[PDB]
Amino acid sequence: SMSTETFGFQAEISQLLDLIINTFYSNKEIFLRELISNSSDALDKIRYAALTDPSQLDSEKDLYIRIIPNKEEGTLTIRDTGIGMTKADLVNNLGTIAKSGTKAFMEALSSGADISMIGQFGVGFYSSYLVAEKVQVTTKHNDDEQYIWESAAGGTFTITEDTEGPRLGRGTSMKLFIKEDLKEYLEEKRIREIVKKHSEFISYPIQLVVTK
Ligand SMILES: [Cl-]
Repeated sequence: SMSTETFGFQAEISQLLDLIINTFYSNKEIFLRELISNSSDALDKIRYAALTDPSQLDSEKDLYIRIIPNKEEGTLTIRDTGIGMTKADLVNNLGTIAKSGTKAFMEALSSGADISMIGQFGVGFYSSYLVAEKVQVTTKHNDDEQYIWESAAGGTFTITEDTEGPRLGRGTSMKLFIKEDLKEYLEEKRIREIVKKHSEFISYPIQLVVTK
Protein backbone atom coordinates (compact mmCIF):
# COMPACT_ATOMS: atom_id res chain seq x y z
CA SER A 1 0.00 0.00 0.00
CA MET A 2 1.72 3.10 -1.40
CA SER A 3 0.40 6.64 -2.16
CA THR A 4 -3.41 6.78 -2.10
CA GLU A 5 -5.46 8.69 -4.69
CA THR A 6 -9.00 9.79 -3.82
CA PHE A 7 -11.69 10.05 -6.51
CA GLY A 8 -15.26 11.31 -6.43
CA PHE A 9 -18.03 9.01 -7.56
CA GLN A 10 -20.06 10.12 -10.54
CA ALA A 11 -23.27 11.76 -9.30
CA GLU A 12 -25.58 8.94 -10.43
CA ILE A 13 -23.46 6.33 -8.62
CA SER A 14 -23.55 8.29 -5.35
CA GLN A 15 -27.31 8.62 -5.80
CA LEU A 16 -27.67 4.86 -6.39
CA LEU A 17 -25.44 3.99 -3.42
CA ASP A 18 -27.61 6.16 -1.18
CA LEU A 19 -30.68 4.26 -2.44
CA ILE A 20 -29.00 0.86 -1.98
CA ILE A 21 -27.86 1.73 1.53
CA ASN A 22 -30.86 3.58 3.00
CA THR A 23 -33.84 1.63 1.63
CA PHE A 24 -35.31 -1.50 3.20
CA TYR A 25 -35.10 -4.59 0.99
CA SER A 26 -36.37 -8.05 1.93
CA ASN A 27 -34.08 -9.86 -0.51
CA LYS A 28 -30.60 -8.49 0.30
CA GLU A 29 -29.02 -11.97 -0.14
CA ILE A 30 -29.00 -11.41 -3.92
CA PHE A 31 -25.72 -9.48 -3.49
CA LEU A 32 -23.85 -12.79 -3.40
CA ARG A 33 -25.34 -13.99 -6.70
CA GLU A 34 -24.17 -10.75 -8.30
CA LEU A 35 -20.58 -11.01 -7.04
CA ILE A 36 -20.33 -14.69 -8.00
CA SER A 37 -21.70 -13.90 -11.47
CA ASN A 38 -19.15 -11.09 -11.82
CA SER A 39 -16.35 -13.48 -10.79
CA SER A 40 -17.56 -16.06 -13.31
CA ASP A 41 -17.47 -13.36 -16.03
CA ALA A 42 -13.90 -12.36 -15.03
CA LEU A 43 -12.84 -16.04 -15.19
CA ASP A 44 -14.44 -16.41 -18.66
CA LYS A 45 -12.44 -13.32 -19.82
CA ILE A 46 -9.01 -14.77 -18.80
CA ARG A 47 -9.92 -18.14 -20.40
CA TYR A 48 -10.94 -16.36 -23.64
CA ALA A 49 -7.73 -14.27 -23.64
CA ALA A 50 -5.73 -17.47 -23.15
CA LEU A 51 -7.25 -19.08 -26.27
CA THR A 52 -5.01 -16.88 -28.43
CA ASP A 53 -2.20 -16.31 -25.87
CA PRO A 54 -1.79 -19.31 -23.52
CA SER A 55 0.81 -17.50 -21.40
CA GLN A 56 -2.02 -15.29 -20.06
CA LEU A 57 -2.64 -18.07 -17.54
CA ASP A 58 1.01 -18.17 -16.40
CA SER A 59 0.34 -15.69 -13.60
CA GLU A 60 -2.16 -18.22 -12.08
CA LYS A 61 -3.26 -21.51 -13.67
CA ASP A 62 -6.03 -22.43 -11.19
CA LEU A 63 -9.42 -20.91 -12.13
CA TYR A 64 -11.76 -20.74 -9.16
CA ILE A 65 -14.02 -18.68 -6.91
CA ARG A 66 -13.37 -18.76 -3.17
CA ILE A 67 -15.53 -17.40 -0.32
CA ILE A 68 -13.94 -16.70 3.08
CA PRO A 69 -16.09 -15.51 6.01
CA ASN A 70 -14.20 -14.05 8.98
CA LYS A 71 -16.41 -13.51 12.01
CA GLU A 72 -13.57 -12.00 14.05
CA GLU A 73 -12.79 -9.37 11.41
CA GLY A 74 -16.46 -9.00 10.43
CA THR A 75 -15.66 -9.54 6.77
CA LEU A 76 -16.81 -11.70 3.87
CA THR A 77 -14.22 -12.09 1.12
CA ILE A 78 -15.01 -13.26 -2.43
CA ARG A 79 -11.81 -14.05 -4.37
CA ASP A 80 -11.54 -15.19 -8.00
CA THR A 81 -8.57 -15.82 -10.26
CA GLY A 82 -10.20 -14.11 -13.23
CA ILE A 83 -8.72 -11.53 -15.57
CA GLY A 84 -8.45 -8.87 -12.85
CA MET A 85 -8.69 -5.12 -13.30
CA THR A 86 -6.18 -2.52 -14.37
CA LYS A 87 -6.02 0.82 -12.64
CA ALA A 88 -7.97 2.30 -15.55
CA ASP A 89 -10.65 -0.37 -15.03
CA LEU A 90 -10.82 0.49 -11.33
CA VAL A 91 -11.20 4.20 -12.10
CA ASN A 92 -13.88 3.44 -14.73
CA ASN A 93 -16.24 2.07 -12.09
CA LEU A 94 -14.57 -1.33 -11.68
CA GLY A 95 -14.87 -2.06 -15.37
CA THR A 96 -18.64 -1.47 -15.58
CA ILE A 97 -20.93 0.77 -17.60
CA ALA A 98 -22.08 2.46 -14.41
CA LYS A 99 -21.91 5.88 -16.08
CA SER A 100 -25.12 5.20 -18.00
CA GLY A 101 -26.32 2.04 -16.24
CA THR A 102 -26.83 3.33 -12.71
CA LYS A 103 -29.13 6.06 -14.00
CA ALA A 104 -31.03 3.52 -16.11
CA PHE A 105 -31.30 1.16 -13.16
CA MET A 106 -32.64 3.90 -10.88
CA GLU A 107 -35.24 4.81 -13.48
CA ALA A 108 -36.32 1.17 -13.61
CA LEU A 109 -36.52 1.06 -9.80
CA SER A 110 -38.73 4.16 -9.76
CA SER A 111 -41.05 2.40 -12.23
CA GLY A 112 -41.32 -0.80 -10.15
CA ALA A 113 -38.24 -2.88 -10.91
CA ASP A 114 -36.77 -5.03 -8.15
CA ILE A 115 -33.32 -4.52 -6.60
CA SER A 116 -32.43 -8.06 -7.70
CA MET A 117 -32.46 -6.88 -11.35
CA ILE A 118 -29.34 -4.74 -10.69
CA GLY A 119 -27.17 -7.17 -12.73
CA GLN A 120 -29.20 -6.51 -15.93
CA PHE A 121 -27.84 -2.91 -15.86
CA GLY A 122 -24.23 -4.05 -15.41
CA VAL A 123 -23.79 -2.54 -11.98
CA GLY A 124 -24.27 -5.59 -9.76
CA PHE A 125 -20.99 -4.82 -7.89
CA TYR A 126 -22.79 -1.98 -6.02
CA SER A 127 -25.19 -4.64 -4.52
CA SER A 128 -22.33 -5.33 -2.04
CA TYR A 129 -23.51 -2.17 -0.17
CA LEU A 130 -26.85 -3.92 0.64
CA VAL A 131 -24.84 -5.83 3.33
CA ALA A 132 -21.45 -4.06 3.53
CA GLU A 133 -20.64 -0.72 5.10
CA LYS A 134 -17.28 -0.63 3.30
CA VAL A 135 -15.68 -2.64 0.51
CA GLN A 136 -11.97 -3.16 -0.28
CA VAL A 137 -11.20 -4.60 -3.71
CA THR A 138 -7.69 -5.94 -4.24
CA THR A 139 -7.04 -6.68 -7.87
CA LYS A 140 -4.26 -7.72 -10.25
CA HIS A 141 -4.43 -7.73 -14.05
CA ASN A 142 -1.65 -9.21 -16.18
CA ASP A 143 -0.92 -5.82 -17.70
CA ASP A 144 -0.66 -3.78 -14.49
CA GLU A 145 0.35 -3.66 -10.80
CA GLN A 146 -1.70 -4.94 -7.87
CA TYR A 147 -4.11 -2.27 -6.54
CA ILE A 148 -6.52 -1.74 -3.66
CA TRP A 149 -9.79 0.08 -4.31
CA GLU A 150 -11.78 1.10 -1.25
CA SER A 151 -15.00 2.96 -0.49
CA ALA A 152 -17.47 3.38 2.34
CA ALA A 153 -19.94 4.93 -0.14
CA GLY A 154 -19.49 8.42 1.26
CA GLY A 155 -19.03 10.10 -2.12
CA THR A 156 -15.46 8.97 -2.84
CA PHE A 157 -13.32 5.91 -3.44
CA THR A 158 -9.56 5.54 -3.12
CA ILE A 159 -7.05 3.63 -5.23
CA THR A 160 -3.70 2.60 -3.78
CA GLU A 161 -0.90 0.64 -5.35
CA ASP A 162 -0.67 -2.47 -3.19
CA THR A 163 3.00 -3.10 -2.41
CA GLU A 164 2.63 -4.67 1.04
CA GLY A 165 -0.26 -7.11 0.70
CA PRO A 166 -0.19 -10.78 -0.25
CA ARG A 167 0.25 -11.27 -3.99
CA LEU A 168 -2.90 -12.34 -5.79
CA GLY A 169 -0.96 -13.50 -8.86
CA ARG A 170 -4.00 -12.60 -10.96
CA GLY A 171 -7.62 -11.78 -10.24
CA THR A 172 -9.77 -9.93 -7.74
CA SER A 173 -10.35 -10.27 -4.03
CA MET A 174 -13.42 -8.40 -2.76
CA LYS A 175 -13.52 -7.88 1.00
CA LEU A 176 -16.92 -6.83 2.37
CA PHE A 177 -17.09 -5.29 5.86
CA ILE A 178 -20.56 -6.48 6.84
CA LYS A 179 -22.92 -4.04 8.59
CA GLU A 180 -23.48 -4.63 12.30
CA ASP A 181 -27.03 -5.96 12.02
CA LEU A 182 -26.38 -8.11 8.92
CA LYS A 183 -23.79 -10.49 10.35
CA GLU A 184 -25.96 -13.47 9.40
CA TYR A 185 -24.14 -13.25 6.04
CA LEU A 186 -20.96 -14.42 7.75
CA GLU A 187 -22.69 -17.57 8.94
CA GLU A 188 -21.56 -20.66 7.06
CA LYS A 189 -25.07 -22.11 6.86
CA ARG A 190 -26.56 -18.86 5.51
CA ILE A 191 -23.81 -18.54 2.87
CA ARG A 192 -24.29 -22.12 1.68
CA GLU A 193 -28.08 -21.81 1.46
CA ILE A 194 -27.68 -18.58 -0.57
CA VAL A 195 -25.14 -20.13 -2.98
CA LYS A 196 -27.42 -23.15 -3.41
CA LYS A 197 -30.48 -20.98 -4.03
CA HIS A 198 -29.08 -18.54 -6.64
CA SER A 199 -25.69 -19.84 -7.82
CA GLU A 200 -26.10 -23.60 -7.96
CA PHE A 201 -24.82 -24.27 -11.49
CA ILE A 202 -21.85 -22.17 -12.60
CA SER A 203 -18.85 -23.01 -14.71
CA TYR A 204 -16.19 -22.68 -11.98
CA PRO A 205 -15.62 -24.34 -8.60
CA ILE A 206 -17.05 -22.32 -5.74
CA GLN A 207 -14.94 -23.01 -2.68
CA LEU A 208 -15.94 -22.03 0.83
CA VAL A 209 -13.21 -21.84 3.48
CA VAL A 210 -14.50 -22.77 6.95
CA THR A 211 -12.17 -22.27 9.92
CA LYS A 212 -12.08 -24.11 13.25
CL1 LIG B 1 -20.47 13.46 -12.00
